[PDB]
Amino acid sequence: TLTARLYSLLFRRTSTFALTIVVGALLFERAFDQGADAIYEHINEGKLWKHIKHKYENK
Amino acid sequence: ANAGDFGGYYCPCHGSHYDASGRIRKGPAPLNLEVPSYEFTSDDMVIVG
Amino acid sequence: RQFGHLTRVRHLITYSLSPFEQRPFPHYFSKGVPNVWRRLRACILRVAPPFLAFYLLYTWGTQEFEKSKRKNPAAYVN
Amino acid sequence: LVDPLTTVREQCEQLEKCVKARERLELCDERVSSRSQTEEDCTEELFDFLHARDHCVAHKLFNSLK
Amino acid sequence: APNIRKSHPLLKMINNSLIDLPAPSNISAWWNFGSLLAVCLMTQILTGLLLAMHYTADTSLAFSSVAHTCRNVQYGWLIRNLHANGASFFFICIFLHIGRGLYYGSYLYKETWNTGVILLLTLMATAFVGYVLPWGQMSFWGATVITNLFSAIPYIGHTLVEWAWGGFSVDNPTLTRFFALHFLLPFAIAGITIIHLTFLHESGSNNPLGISSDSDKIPFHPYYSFKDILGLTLMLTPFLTLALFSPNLLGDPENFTPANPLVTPPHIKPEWYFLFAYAILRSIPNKLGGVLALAASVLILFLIPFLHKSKQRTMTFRPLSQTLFWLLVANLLILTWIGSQPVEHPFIIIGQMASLSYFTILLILFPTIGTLENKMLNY
Amino acid sequence: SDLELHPPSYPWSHRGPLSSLDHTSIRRGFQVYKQVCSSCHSMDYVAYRHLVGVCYTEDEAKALAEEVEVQDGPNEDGEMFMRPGKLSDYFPKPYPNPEAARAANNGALPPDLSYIVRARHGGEDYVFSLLTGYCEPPTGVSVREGLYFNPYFPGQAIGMAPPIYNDVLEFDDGTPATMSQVAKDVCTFLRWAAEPEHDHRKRMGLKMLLMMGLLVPLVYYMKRHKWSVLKSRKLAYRPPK
Amino acid sequence: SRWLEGIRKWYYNAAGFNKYGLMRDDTIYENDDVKEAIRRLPENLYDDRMFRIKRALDLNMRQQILPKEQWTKYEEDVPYLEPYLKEVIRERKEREEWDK
Ligand code: HEM
Ligand code: HEM
Ligand code: HEM
Ligand SMILES: CCCCC[C@H]1C(=O)O[C@@H](C)[C@H](NC(=O)c2cccc(NC=O)c2O)C(=O)O[C@H](C)[C@@H]1OC(=O)CC(C)C
Ligand SMILES: C/C=C(C)/C=C/C=C/[C@H](C)[C@H](C)[C@H](C)[C@H](C)CCc1oc2c(O)c(OC)cc(OC)c2c(=O)c1C
Ligand code: FES
Repeated sequence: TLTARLYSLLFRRTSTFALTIVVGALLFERAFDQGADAIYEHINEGKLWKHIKHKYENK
Repeated sequence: ANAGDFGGYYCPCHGSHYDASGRIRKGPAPLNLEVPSYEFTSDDMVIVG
Repeated sequence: RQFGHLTRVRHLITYSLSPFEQRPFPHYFSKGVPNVWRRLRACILRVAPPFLAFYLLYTWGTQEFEKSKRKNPAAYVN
Repeated sequence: LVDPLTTVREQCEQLEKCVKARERLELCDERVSSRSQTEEDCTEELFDFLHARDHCVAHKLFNSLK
Repeated sequence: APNIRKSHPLLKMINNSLIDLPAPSNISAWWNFGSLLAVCLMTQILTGLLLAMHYTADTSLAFSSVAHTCRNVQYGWLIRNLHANGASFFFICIFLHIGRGLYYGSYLYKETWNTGVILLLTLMATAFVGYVLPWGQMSFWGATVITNLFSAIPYIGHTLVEWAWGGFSVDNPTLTRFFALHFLLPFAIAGITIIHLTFLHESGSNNPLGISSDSDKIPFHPYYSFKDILGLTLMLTPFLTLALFSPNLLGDPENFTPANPLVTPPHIKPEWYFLFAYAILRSIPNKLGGVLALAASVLILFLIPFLHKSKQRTMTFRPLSQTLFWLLVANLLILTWIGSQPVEHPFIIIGQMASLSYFTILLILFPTIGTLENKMLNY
Repeated sequence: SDLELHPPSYPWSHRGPLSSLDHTSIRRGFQVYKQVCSSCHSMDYVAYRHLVGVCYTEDEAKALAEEVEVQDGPNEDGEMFMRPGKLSDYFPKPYPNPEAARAANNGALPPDLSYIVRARHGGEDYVFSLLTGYCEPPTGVSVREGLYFNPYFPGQAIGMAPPIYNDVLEFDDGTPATMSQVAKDVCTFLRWAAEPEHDHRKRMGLKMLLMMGLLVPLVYYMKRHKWSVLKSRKLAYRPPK
Repeated sequence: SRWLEGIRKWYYNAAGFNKYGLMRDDTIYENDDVKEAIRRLPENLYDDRMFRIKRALDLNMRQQILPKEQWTKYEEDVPYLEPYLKEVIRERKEREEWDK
């Protein structure tokens, strides 16, 4: 039951808690960025150098 | 120069209007513009200082 | 000033619950939002007036200025 | 080659406001160039036009531009 | 002491100003302003210290340097943006902080208040410099008036200025010697701020009702610490939003044109967080008067404590002075507009007018509506 | 008469707090600067270096900078000498100094367009308008010898002759090089030029906004979570009688 | 023409400090005089006042107020301290004058 499983295992021991903040942050980062980057770029299709980089690298 | 309500000068800082003689006519400015030491050396010559 | 030397307080029973045994969320739509309005409507008639007054003095001021700029079709009918 | 600007200024120069302005101007123009001694200038009137013209010039111009 | 959080000379201070500090239970956001003001002091000192890592105080290099600091230094642009804006978030919070304090008579904690003024003054002072630094058209011409502004003081004036800034005209020296002041000053603000809080702690924090709070008072930590961290992010979002979306939104663009000692820009609009007093200054046609007005325009805060008559502290139960108050806050927002406005009849008068209500509302109205309300209570 | 005309707003491709710059457009914007403005308008704060990865290619910009010779350091015999413009050089100055330029432009000083877009209220909107927008002075109004009427410019008399008409160049990408069109491209450039960070800066802004969104509530709960102890609370006065 | 009586009533409900449910005197800023005044208060009224203040604070701290019922009515407001406070003041003014 997630929340309960979580608390007991992750949030109870101040030792553990922290440990998940870290390993979590690593995950949040990696994911937040890719997501953000995508959201962004997509809202600017064909305007970015990544997008015209090709008229000297095709598309 | 060439702006103001006295056909001389206007200072965009606090609204002091000057006449073509350089005198202060309206605004908060306190004394009239500075008149340097000068003279004319001929028909077309003018030396300041 | 620290704690334990603040005031001679007698006979005040206070009951409060652990945050985990109660809900922080709170009771919006019941007591929540209501009081919010209870206040917008309480001071609106004490705050807004002057701001409103400014506004006018702002608009008036601006329009008039923007007007004193336009020519009097009759500053030269001749 | 034709400049989408000039074409779009053609349409725009026709919008009610432009006309009600372009007219206001035309008069002033020939109202000042008709006299010898007058301080009047048809700048104001000119703007009002422009102001209005270009305004839609903008609402559409960038559509035809790459 | 098994405590430690109280048995350690240093460590105590903390667990005595952030934990264990007795603070009134009932406290509105208007109490965050200050903890924020700090974060500004920081954001300013941190960013600026870092921006100074690239500045080059010297006419011929001064302007460009900054540009370089932006275009060339990684995130150097972000640093700048943040800095110039912290300036504002800084003045905003300060302007609000003063508000709050004014309308809860926190100005009754006198010293904590008087020091406060100093801070303002200094924050105004330090912000004056620094803006000179980038040496833009504004930077220059601001330097020239503000400084020259001490022209008014007779005898010691003309001289004090031709010293204030370098030699006899705002030139390189004045610049280097300003950078120095700027680099230095903030650290003074920091110090005084310490002195400010010291005086405060002597007298607990106020509280919105203006009546003893010993009856309640909660441990600063558990509560207010969070509350600050929150307010941190709240009035952090705007400031950041600006800095990442429309940085120069508040920044006059005219200053993007390197200084020219020969031409002051037609349309010299001082920085927004300065306009009010600015207006006051020009609407009192007389060098001296102009300045004087200004002088007191800000140097009046020192008198508010003496212009307090209400038998009650705050004015939450003083609906009368209460609106008089907003009449003031707005009378200020006005002076401001009238400041960002050229000098013509539509304005000007409006100007000197508000620039009259200002004083009166303070010097006279308040204390009058003050005693009056007491009598409407048999006091 | 302090009478002026305020420039209409154009929906630029990069106006949106979340919309980057059309890098393609800047590329052209660059060319129009290089081929027509970079002969009067200095632009000291940029350099081919930048173009790389933003609208040009390394090799592209390099050969692009070769296109100009620059005066460089002392000999062994110590004497300025010219040499092929490297990648790190800054865009060429057209005049050795201002008063030199002023003597080349009918007594006027073509301002450097590094920060032009943000040095004049209106930015692109202004600039664009200014370019695409000259015309005969209305009546009663007379521009003097050497100047050119342009309503949008204060004084309405500019020292810059309409520097842009149809075809003045030929965007190698196959773009109708119409005035309106080119003039657009110049402005989008002038922007990036004025603040290369643009995109990077907005993207950032994006994330910054998603953190506020996420963080503030979190701490709000936390703030409430913690205060509930008080919000909840209840008093009562029980003396003995 | 217009009763000061009629007026006070106004201001009273206008100040609305009774919405929190505390008497006028429960508000007067605590200056040297008042302190001495309140320090002369009979323990009855003291604890009364206290609670009223703590309740007031507790409310205020919750942003919410007291049911329309519990507000205190103007005529029923008890100037519990005015009397002491006054002696105080004159006591002082008596001393201040004597020290001259
Ligand atoms: C190239 C596309 C180009 C642009 C763009 C352009 C713009 C521009 C601006 C925005 C200004 C004026 C802003 C202001 O209010 O002062 C400006 C000014 C001048 N320019 Fe220009 N200009 C472009 C190209 C050229 C070219 C090729 C020349 C030289 C033939 C030229 C010259 C000038 C001059 C002179 C001015 C002076 C304005 C004045 O002081 O009256 N520009 N330009
Ligand atoms: C007390 C807070 C501070 C205030 C009020 C402040 C304000 C300013 C302002 C407004 C400017 C002009 C910015 C602009 O051009 O828009 C400035 C510039 C600068 N400040 Fe500060 N500053 C402060 C602290 C600092 C600190 C602590 C340092 C370093 C000691 C610093 C170093 C600089 C630098 C490098 C500049 C020049 C570059 C630039 O103009 O951005 N500032 N500061
Ligand atoms: C230098 C920046 C300043 C900082 C960082 C600062 C900090 C503080 C802080 C945090 C408090 C605690 C309570 C609160 O947040 O309101 C405080 C209180 C106060 N400050 Fe400041 N302050 C600053 C400037 C000023 C200024 C310019 C004034 C001057 C009018 C001022 C007046 C006060 C007052 C009156 C109080 C005490 C009453 C109360 O807290 O209710 N402060 N200040
Ligand atoms: C090593 C770190 C020691 C901590 C120093 C730091 C310390 O006083 O931190 C808090 C208490 C201080 N504000 C408050 O206490 C505070 C008081 C009443 C209410 C609220 N909240 C509103 O709801 C508060 O937030 C806040 O204004 O910062 C100051 C001022 C100081 O820091 C400043 O010198 C730093 C400057 C000098 C750089
Ligand atoms: C090194 C520090 C020295 C010499 C001391 C200087 C003192 C600084 C004081 C507190 C500061 C200016 C205050 C905000 C004063 C009261 C407000 C007045 C003020 O007036 C201005 C003004 O009249 C201007 O006219 C064209 C232009 C300006 O900027 C371009 C300003 C301006 O920026 C400020 C702000
Ligand atoms: S600087 Fe001239 S009006 Fe003040």
